[PDB]
Amino acid sequence: VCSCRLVFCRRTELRVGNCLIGGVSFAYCCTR
Amino acid sequence: VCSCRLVFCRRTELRVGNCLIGGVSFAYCCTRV
Repeated sequence: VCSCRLVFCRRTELRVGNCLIGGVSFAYCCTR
Repeated sequence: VCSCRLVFCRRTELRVGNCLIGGVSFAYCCTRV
């Protein structure tokens, strides 16, 4: 499962890419 | 729930922004809940 997070991904997650929502950029974070 | 989809969201989803993965843009598509 993947989520856009404002700052860092979770310990259990890898930073797979980026999101752009309403002008704000997010880490795109997925569990492996 | 939100999903990163090439080109189109599903009819159950609203396009809220964009993903960028591996140099590629995707629509970021969310269901209401």
